[PDB]
Amino acid sequence: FPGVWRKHHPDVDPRYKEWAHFAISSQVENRTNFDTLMTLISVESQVIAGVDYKLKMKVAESTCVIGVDSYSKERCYLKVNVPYMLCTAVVNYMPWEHKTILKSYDCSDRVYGV
Repeated sequence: FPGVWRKHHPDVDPRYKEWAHFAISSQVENRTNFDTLMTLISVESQVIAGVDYKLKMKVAESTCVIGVDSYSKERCYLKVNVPYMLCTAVVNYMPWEHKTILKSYDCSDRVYGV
């Protein structure tokens, strides 16, 4: 505000899920395993310098161990019956450099879906 977010269908662009995996996998603090994307719930965008994408997601623990496994969406699938958290990530994309940066990442408690 005065910015406006515009809603997008989460299947419009495969990049939205790539951006989700980028955001989730970048936040490694105090974890033994990477988190991964459970469900991309919604996507909103806003133009400033580049495009800001606000990604609301279910996030939960993957099978990939930090410092043993590199992160990839293909390798780092979900563990079974672990709780999820609701997370909102804001990623900025600069088309003119094909560059992606994480602006913010805010998560609920990791207590759901169990």
